[PDB]
Amino acid sequence: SMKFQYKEDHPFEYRKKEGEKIRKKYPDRVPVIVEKAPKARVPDLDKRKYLVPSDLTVGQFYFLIRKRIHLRPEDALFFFVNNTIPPTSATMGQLYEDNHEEDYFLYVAYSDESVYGK
Amino acid sequence: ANSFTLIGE
Repeated sequence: SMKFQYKEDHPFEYRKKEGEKIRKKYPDRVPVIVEKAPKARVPDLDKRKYLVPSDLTVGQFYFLIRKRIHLRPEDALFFFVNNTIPPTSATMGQLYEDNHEEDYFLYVAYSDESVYGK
Repeated sequence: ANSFTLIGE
């Protein structure tokens, strides 16, 4: 029951063409949409559409997103993919292949809460 | 790639 607003701004056919094309142009990268979860009490990131090395781990990706967001040091942040916090040691390539949608994008939500949408 | 943001390199 994940709701990514990005899917409302671009038609599916447009997204799928872009996802397939960017994967063909940069096979060592994965395209990722990173969006604040419903109800999250965190700011939005400056950017939503990312291109990520496939061998980067989830923990490294978290480091870089947690660094970029406008939070104080004490503030909490959690990621969700398909309603589930991803494993720190997984690669972004694995996470992408396991979870990308039919448009060839991976969708990651983030929240201050440990359960998506709370 | 123009509309994408590279992160993690």
